Amino acid sequence: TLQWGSLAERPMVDRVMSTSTWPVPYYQRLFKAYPIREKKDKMSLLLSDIDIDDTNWYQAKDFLRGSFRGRQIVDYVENNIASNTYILIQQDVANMAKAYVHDICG
Amino acid sequence: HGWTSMLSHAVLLLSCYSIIIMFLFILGMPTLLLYDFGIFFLAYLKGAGKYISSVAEMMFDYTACLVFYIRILAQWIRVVLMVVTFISLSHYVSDFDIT
Amino acid sequence: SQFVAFFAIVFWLFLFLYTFFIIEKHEDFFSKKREERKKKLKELWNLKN
Amino acid sequence: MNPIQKAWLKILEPVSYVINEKMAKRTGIIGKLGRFFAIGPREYGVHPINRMFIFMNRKYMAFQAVALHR
Amino acid sequence: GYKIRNKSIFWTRAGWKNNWHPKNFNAPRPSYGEFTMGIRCRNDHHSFLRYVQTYRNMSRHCKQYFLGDKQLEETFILGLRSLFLVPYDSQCLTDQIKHGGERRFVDQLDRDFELISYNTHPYQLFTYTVRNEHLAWKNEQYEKIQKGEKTFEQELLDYLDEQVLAEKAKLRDGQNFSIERMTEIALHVFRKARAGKVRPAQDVRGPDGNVNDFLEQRRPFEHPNPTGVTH
Amino acid sequence: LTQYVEGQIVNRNQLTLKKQEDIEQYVLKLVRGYFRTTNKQGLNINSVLQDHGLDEFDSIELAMQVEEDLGYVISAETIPVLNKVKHFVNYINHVEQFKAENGKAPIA
Amino acid sequence: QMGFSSDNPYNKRWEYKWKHSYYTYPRDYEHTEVRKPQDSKDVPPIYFAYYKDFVDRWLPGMNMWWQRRHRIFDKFNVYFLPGMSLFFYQFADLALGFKIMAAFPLFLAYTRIRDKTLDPDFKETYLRDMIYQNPEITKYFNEETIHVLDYEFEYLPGYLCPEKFPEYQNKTWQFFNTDTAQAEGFFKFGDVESGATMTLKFKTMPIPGKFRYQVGEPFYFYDLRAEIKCDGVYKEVVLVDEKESLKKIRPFLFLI
Amino acid sequence: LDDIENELSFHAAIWLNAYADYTMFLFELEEYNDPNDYLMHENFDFFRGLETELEELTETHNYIPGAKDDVNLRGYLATQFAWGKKVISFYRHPADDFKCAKATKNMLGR
Amino acid sequence: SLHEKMQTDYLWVKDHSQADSWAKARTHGYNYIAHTVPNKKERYEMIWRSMGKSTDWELEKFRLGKK
Amino acid sequence: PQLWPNPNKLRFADLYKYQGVEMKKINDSIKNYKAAKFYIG
Amino acid sequence: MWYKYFSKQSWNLRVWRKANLKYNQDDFGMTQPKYIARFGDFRFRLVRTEGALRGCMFFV
Amino acid sequence: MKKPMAKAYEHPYNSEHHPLNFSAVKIAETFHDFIGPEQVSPHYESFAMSRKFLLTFWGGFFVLNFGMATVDLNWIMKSTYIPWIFWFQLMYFYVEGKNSMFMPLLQRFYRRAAANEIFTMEAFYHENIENKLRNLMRITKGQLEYWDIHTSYGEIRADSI
Ligand SMILES: CCCCCCCCCCCCCCCCCC(=O)OC[C@H](COP(=O)([O-])OCC(O)COP(=O)([O-])OC[C@@H](COC(=O)CCCCCCCCCCCCCCCCC)OC(=O)CCCCCCCCCCCCCCCCC)OC(=O)CCCCCCCCCCCCCCCCC
Ligand SMILES: CCCCCCCCCCCCCCCCCC(=O)OC[C@H](COP(=O)([O-])OCC(O)COP(=O)([O-])OC[C@@H](COC(=O)CCCCCCCCCCCCCCCCC)OC(=O)CCCCCCCCCCCCCCCCC)OC(=O)CCCCCCCCCCCCCCCCC
Ligand SMILES: CCCCCCCCCCCCCCCCCC(=O)OC[C@H](COP(=O)([O-])OCC(O)COP(=O)([O-])OC[C@@H](COC(=O)CCCCCCCCCCCCCCCCC)OC(=O)CCCCCCCCCCCCCCCCC)OC(=O)CCCCCCCCCCCCCCCCC
Ligand SMILES: CCCCCCCCCCCCCCCCCC(=O)OC[C@H](COP(=O)([O-])OCC(O)COP(=O)([O-])OC[C@@H](COC(=O)CCCCCCCCCCCCCCCCC)OC(=O)CCCCCCCCCCCCCCCCC)OC(=O)CCCCCCCCCCCCCCCCC
Ligand SMILES: CCCCCCCCCCCCCCCCCC(=O)OC[C@H](COP(=O)([O-])OCC[N+](C)(C)C)OC(=O)CCCCCCCCCCCCCCCCC
Ligand SMILES: CCCCCCCCCCCCCCCCCC(=O)OC[C@H](COP(=O)([O-])OCC[N+](C)(C)C)OC(=O)CCCCCCCCCCCCCCCCC
Ligand SMILES: COC1=C(OC)C(=O)C(C/C=C(\C)CC/C=C(\C)CC/C=C(\C)CC/C=C(\C)CC/C=C(\C)CC/C=C(/C)CC/C=C(\C)CCC=C(C)C)=C(C)C1=O
Ligand SMILES: Nc1ncnc2c1ncn2[C@@H]1O[C@H](COP(=O)(O)OP(=O)(O)OP(=O)(O)O)[C@@H](O)[C@H]1O
Ligand SMILES: [Mg+2]
Repeated sequence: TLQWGSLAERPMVDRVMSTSTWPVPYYQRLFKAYPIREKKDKMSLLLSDIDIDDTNWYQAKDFLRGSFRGRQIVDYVENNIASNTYILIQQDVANMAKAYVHDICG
Repeated sequence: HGWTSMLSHAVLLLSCYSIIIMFLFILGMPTLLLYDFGIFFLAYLKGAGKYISSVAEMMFDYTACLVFYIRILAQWIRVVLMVVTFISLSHYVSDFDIT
Repeated sequence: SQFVAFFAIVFWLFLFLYTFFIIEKHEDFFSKKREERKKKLKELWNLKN
Repeated sequence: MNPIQKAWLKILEPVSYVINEKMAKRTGIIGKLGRFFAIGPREYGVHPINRMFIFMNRKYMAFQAVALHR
Repeated sequence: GYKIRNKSIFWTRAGWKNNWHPKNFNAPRPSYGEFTMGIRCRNDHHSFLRYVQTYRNMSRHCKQYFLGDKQLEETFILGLRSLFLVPYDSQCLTDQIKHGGERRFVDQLDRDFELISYNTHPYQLFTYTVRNEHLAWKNEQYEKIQKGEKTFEQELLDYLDEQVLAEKAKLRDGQNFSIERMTEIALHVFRKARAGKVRPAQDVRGPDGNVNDFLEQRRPFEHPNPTGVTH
Repeated sequence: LTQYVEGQIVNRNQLTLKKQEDIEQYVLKLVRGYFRTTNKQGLNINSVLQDHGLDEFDSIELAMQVEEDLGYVISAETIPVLNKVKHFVNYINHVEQFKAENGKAPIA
Repeated sequence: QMGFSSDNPYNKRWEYKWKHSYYTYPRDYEHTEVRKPQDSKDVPPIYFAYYKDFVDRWLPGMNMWWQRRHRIFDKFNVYFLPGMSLFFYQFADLALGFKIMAAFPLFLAYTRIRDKTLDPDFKETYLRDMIYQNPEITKYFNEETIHVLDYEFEYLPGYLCPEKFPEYQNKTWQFFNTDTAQAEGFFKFGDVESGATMTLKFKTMPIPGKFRYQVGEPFYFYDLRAEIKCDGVYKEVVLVDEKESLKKIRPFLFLI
Repeated sequence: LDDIENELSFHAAIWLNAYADYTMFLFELEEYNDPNDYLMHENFDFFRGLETELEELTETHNYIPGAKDDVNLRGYLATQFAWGKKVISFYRHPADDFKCAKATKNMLGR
Repeated sequence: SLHEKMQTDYLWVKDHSQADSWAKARTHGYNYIAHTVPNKKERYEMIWRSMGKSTDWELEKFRLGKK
Repeated sequence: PQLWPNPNKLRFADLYKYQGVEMKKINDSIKNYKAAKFYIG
Repeated sequence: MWYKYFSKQSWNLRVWRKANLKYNQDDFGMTQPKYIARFGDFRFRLVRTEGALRGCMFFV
Repeated sequence: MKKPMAKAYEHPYNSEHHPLNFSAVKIAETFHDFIGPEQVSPHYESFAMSRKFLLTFWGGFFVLNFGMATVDLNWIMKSTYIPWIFWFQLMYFYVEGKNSMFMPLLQRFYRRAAANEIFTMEAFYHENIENKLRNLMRITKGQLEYWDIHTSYGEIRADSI
């Protein structure tokens, strides 16, 4: 509707309660109060839908090097893997199947 | 200009200065443009000469530079038309009948 | 009408008659880098990004 | 809280003891009067004139950075 | 969710999604040698080498304030490349830009390096702040490990390892422990831990529709006068 | 001549190769040390840097590290042509030969 | 020799050509290695931007004029133009026309000095297009593998040998010019693929082309020679020979 | 066999790191609701880094909105019914000027 | 297919025979707008939805047309 | 956590040595006042 | 390899001292008539162009 | 655990209360410190409607106060007649007349309609970003299927023998 009442009672029609409590405090909150500009422990929400890139393997090495097994994985990959990129993408099972036929002969 | 009514004894002080500012810097736009052209600035305006007499071309080059500035200065007659038309309306309204 | 005719002549038409932009270029390395860069990211596009 | 508020505290340290410890809890009217003039952290003690300067100084400075950087 | 309904949203007078060569009246036109007397142009073929030198300047002048932090230098390199790889990967046809896209980006990066040479660029001040907050947390963990104490991160890792054993010891019908199930185990522990901390209210509304601020105190009035300091 | 290394000031040393075998071993160690280099053991004298995950900007970082270790002043015109391990080896030879005859460093 | 040169260590032959979009100059010159935070001076002193524009734009611009001051010491610039400016300066208070005629020869003198003191810039893209057509050069050199080890190009002082070039023995031309407008230099090249090096020595002169008054090419290579040196092979390639090129075309003899 | 054992191990760690990125974002997003109900400076704190990039646009005087955005979607929404419908060109700085001028045999440089 | 089937069907999208004679609201609502009502934003949605139906959500036709 | 200062349950000595976010701003302004001694002088 | 990315379509002009050297001054302009005398020839011989001559005669 | 660096570089001319660089975010923070927090009313009714009679008294008190103080009020009413007629007849079309006469001039409406649509896009931010992640998570899950196959090869090779 376009006829909500008098001008004095205009701020009255805004509140909508989720409970059955009476009387109802009329004031409708506009924003959330932010008294102290505190640095949030939460991670940034910009890191939302970024595709795979260099930061993924760079951080993988940093977290893998925190383990003994991960240190062996990183060293063997960066030295003994003929790839022109660290952004490994599996689009076929050629390297997998040929590694099994060369292994199961025993 | 309403927010400057109490900033001075003249309500249109900023407008009276701005029309002069607008005139001076617009008048300087063609002057700086010819400076950017260089010594060849006349060839940018009129093009290639036609007669071998440098004195003859000088008169055609003087008119080419004259027209260069007339294209700008003559447009201020449009501003006079707006002020004259704006004043005529103010004169009719301010003298309209009320008894 | 005089307002539009003022700025459409003092600036727009005046500078259209005495200034211009060239169409010839002196360097074209962005075009050939984008082609090589696209082949570098061929596998990622194949995954539908 | 600012150094001027802390300077008032050292001067009013004995007055705060009389009001908050003795008057603010005795009884009746003396209790209400002592709890009304209690001494402590200023409720709604922000100075808007200080804050008006900080805001206008920052906004005018961002304009100075643009107008002077030519 | 919500999608733009206007089908002509990306239409410009120059074409669909054209932000490289917008249509204007003074369009570029060719010049003919035999008919041109003189010309005033600022275009040149120097943007390629200026692009190379600018990368070396920005990299080397930023590494002055890294204090030899090798991980920070390698991280900064990945960030610096993302700034220079903009024209090579953008949807915008940077090769069809109005008056030379190469010159435009080189002049744009020179304005960045000028700030970098003075150590006043916001990317630099952001890097020092982020790195200081990171090293302060790494030093906290190092002091707890030297003291034989267990870090908060190891307590969750150890707590999450025993949760998988308990779930895979009761799930004997199926034996496919997917990454989806592994995730919701950790998230159930993360929510409980985040709710345990005394954090400032991040969400606008709590369990009720009311806001979680200090201002959200309505009637009934049940608080007395504020009390003073104790001696 | 001193630089920070992990928060500690360390005196930096300069190298003088002046021999073909020392140049090849230095360049290989240089490229292998770069954190973006893939297949570090498959790297040989005839290895293209593009085949090891390196682009035009990684060649600048590699050349920047040559100026650190050898003390060269490499101009921006030379960097975009260094795209192979062989190119770094031949360039280092050309700089040392130029200084041995002309008595000065190449133009920067 | 490059006339415009600051204390900046990199890109010496491009210093006058590169037009940076800087508002003011960088705090420090381009670093040649990674430095310490205390190696440089935080918050440069007051009036630093004005000082940098003097020592990086004004001062090297004056060293360009001083380095090539021998090219502006002719009787026209030294005696005629100042003498003409002094004749009309005595009547500068009579009317405005004398002020103009007393200042014009000064502005004319500045333009000749400004044009003659600049570094000699040839059309280098013509040169590389010329050498990349030769099969004996492209056998060892390619654009994607070539690098510059040294570059030198400077005007030749005074009048040349008055048997190889009788043109410059003209009293009318000598009144306006004290030099030849010819230049000579070399190009030290190296190829990272083949390991070959060559010295590209060249001599240039202004020639008339296709028209009556305008110069055709201010820097025409009438002698272009290359001494290619490889692992064990020394070759000498003659792209343009002066004994044959000077029989077809003659210099231009700039006036004003 | 050890070649693909370590290759697939590193390949999995790359996409496990990507999985944790999307998982952790959806986790932090649970506390963020109704961007219209947050103040200006608090919304920037949730999206840390936007204030830094905003300072970069200001200090370099790139005060043309959406000039450095590849898809200036806000620029298209603002010009849905504009005369001479156009968006700013990519990385357009308000100070650059590529205007030229030539003199031909004809007038007006034609 | 059923969605496009009904969009093309003349019986589904067809004015009545007397529609030409009826009084027609010749505005979408952007001439006089309610500025201070609590449903102000919902009014703007209906204006935008009315303008989209007129141009089949190709608002370039509205930009070129007469207002 | 539970020892955080309360404006109601506060000691006199704790209020005098509070040093909150208001003082942290002032201490930053004081650093600017001191560093400007030679310029103003 | 900067020459690899140089565009030869900029060779349409030969700019030197703010003047295109490939200008047909023998067919257009004040320098077109070949019946000029000793003084007119010596005047064009100095300037080498009409644009520089006309610009100076403007102030003279 | 290796000992990390003690600290990074600390800029001597950048602080939180006096940031070196400028943006609207810092200005927005100082602005809300000035106007203070949102003055939330805890009451059941708004202040104006509860004190209409009282505010009407003080409303008319200041009208009378100005009226009793201004002895030349008739000179001000007459002095205001000309500008009141002039400015209203001059700006009528641009404010109101355009809504039913020659031109609509919908420039300001276009700015409301675009902002009203952005209000909805921000309200549905969580939905739109979650759908974009569903496609990226699908790609990530597809790449993680190769590791699940490899971890069964040891069992396959053992059971096949
Ligand atoms: C009441 C106020 C009224 C006025 C209002 C405006 C006020 C004035 C302000 C305007 C701006 C003035 C400032 C100019 C700065 C110039 C700086 C400079 O010198 O740089 C050089 C620069 C030239 O360099 P370039 O163009 O970049 O390139 C040159 C090539 O590289 C060169 O290529 P090249 O080598 O092939 O060329 C050869 C040579 C060819 O030259 C020749 O033609 C030769 C001439 C003949 C010489 C004599 C030969 C003698 C022969 C003797 C023979 C002896 C031998 C005999 C035999 C031998 C005996 C043994 O050309 C030159 O080198 C000469 C070019 C420079 C000439 C000087 C031009 C400026 C003169 C101004 C004089 C008055 C200034 C007063 C200002 C006072 C301060 C306020 O000069 C200019 O750019 C001039 C631009 C002028 C544009 C502005 C015009 C504005 C229009 C004004 C009139 C408006 C009227 C309407 C007004 C309406 C109301 C507003
Ligand atoms: C009902 C209406 C009643 C009206 C009357 C009262 C109106 C209220 C006035 C309030 C505003 C003015 C405040 C005046 C002082 C009041 C006390 C006060 O500041 O508030 C408590 C204040 C607490 O601040 P807050 O507002 O509660 O909250 C702070 C926020 O959290 C954030 O912390 P924050 O630090 O960022 O906040 C700073 C805060 C407070 O910052 C301050 O410290 C106030 C500084 C004000 C100027 C003091 C320097 C005066 C230099 C005198 C030179 C000597 C003269 C005699 C020479 C001897 C030879 C005869 O805000 C202001 O800056 C306010 C300044 C307002 C603008 C003043 C300049 C206007 C320029 C336009 C020209 C106008 C012409 C008339 C100007 C007349 C000037 C005399 O306490 C302190 O700040 C303690 C300061 C501790 C360090 C002090 C070390 C000395 C520093 C002196 C300055 C040295 C600069 C270099 C020398 C320059 C001259 C050579
Ligand atoms: C009077 C009061 C004076 C008070 C003082 C005033 C101030 C004087 C001092 C300052 C002087 C001004 C300074 C100017 C120099 C500044 C630099 C400059 O601008 O360049 C020079 C400037 C360049 O001129 P230009 O236009 O570039 O030359 C054209 C072409 O470029 C040239 O093309 P071209 O070189 O290829 O060939 C040119 C010519 C070929 O020319 C030649 O080849 C001839 C060369 C002859 C050389 C002879 C050498 C002799 C050497 C000395 C003798 C040998 C040694 C003897 C030793 C004896 C020892 C004792 O070819 C032709 O066929 C010419 C066309 C036909 C002639 C047109 C004449 C029009 C006259 C109209 C009036 C006629 C009335 C007749 C009545 C007569 C009785 C009163 O020269 C001039 O400014 C000339 C003055 C132009 C004034 C035009 C307006 C006035 C028109 C005439 C007045 C009409 C009379 C009105 C009153 C009637 C009742 C009396
Ligand atoms: C020695 C003896 C003398 C000394 C005695 C000392 C005692 C003095 C008595 C002073 C009383 C102070 C305590 C109350 C202060 C505020 C009064 C008030 O109405 O606040 C409630 C009202 C709403 O409170 P709420 O019920 O909680 O609703 C909250 C929602 O936000 C509501 O928003 P919503 O949109 O959702 O709902 C409707 C809203 C609708 O209202 C609004 O949202 C805005 C209304 C327009 C605001 C004023 C625009 C003025 C533009 C500036 C041009 C004039 C400036 C004056 C100074 C210029 C230089 C002389 O407000 C209402 O609920 C109904 C309207 C109630 C009347 C309020 C407007 C009356 C005019 C007040 C302006 C007075 C100055 C100009 C008067 C002529 C010059 C003397 O708040 C306001 O209107 C704020 C306006 C600014 C307040 C300060 C203005 C100065 C003091 C006002 C005194 C009013 C009576 C005397 C003047 C009347 C002349 C006709
Ligand atoms: C009669 C008494 C003297 C009368 C007054 C004379 C004042 C002269 C000084 C003020 C005017 C200087 C010129 C200002 C305008 C040009 C700005 C500029 O410098 O740009 C340089 C420009 C810089 O080049 P640029 O500006 O084109 O850009 C360079 C290109 N990039 C950007 C790529 C690097 O160079 C020149 O123009 C050539 C040098 C100009 C020389 C200027 C005059 C010097 C006078 C020296 C006198 C020495 C003897 C007396 C002193 C003795 C010791 C105390
Ligand atoms: C409010 C207080 C502050 C006021 C500040 C001023 C606010 C101005 C708001 C922006 C309006 C600017 C209008 C620019 C023109 C927009 C229309 C257009 O692009 O034309 C496209 C037009 C229209 O094409 P169209 O396709 O976009 O629209 C078609 C129209 N319908 C839909 C009706 C069919 O096409 C043209 O190419 C014509 C070009 C004519 C140029 C007219 C403008 C010339 C003047 C501009 C330069 C002025 C510079 C002054 C600087 C002074 C410095 C001293
Ligand atoms: C330099 O660059 C610039 C800026 O920075 C970027 C700007 O912000 C700005 C904008 C300017 C502003 C935002 C400031 C605006 C301030 C204005 C208009 C006037 C301020 C007026 C007041 C705050 C009113 C104060 C009232 C009075 C002074 C009258 C009563 C007298 C008082 C209170 C003082 C008594 C007099 C004395 C001589 C004693 C002084 C007392 C002290 C020093 C006590 C202080 C005590 C301590 C412990 C510090 C500009 C123009 C600028 O150019
Ligand atoms: N074809 C052209 N079209 C438009 N403007 C041009 C053209 N050629 C040059 N200009 C302008 O004239 C200037 C001088 O041209 P010039 O050929 O001398 O540059 P250059 O760098 O020395 O070329 P090169 O590398 O071949 O020696 C150029 O910087 C340019 O601004
Ligand atoms: Mg050149």
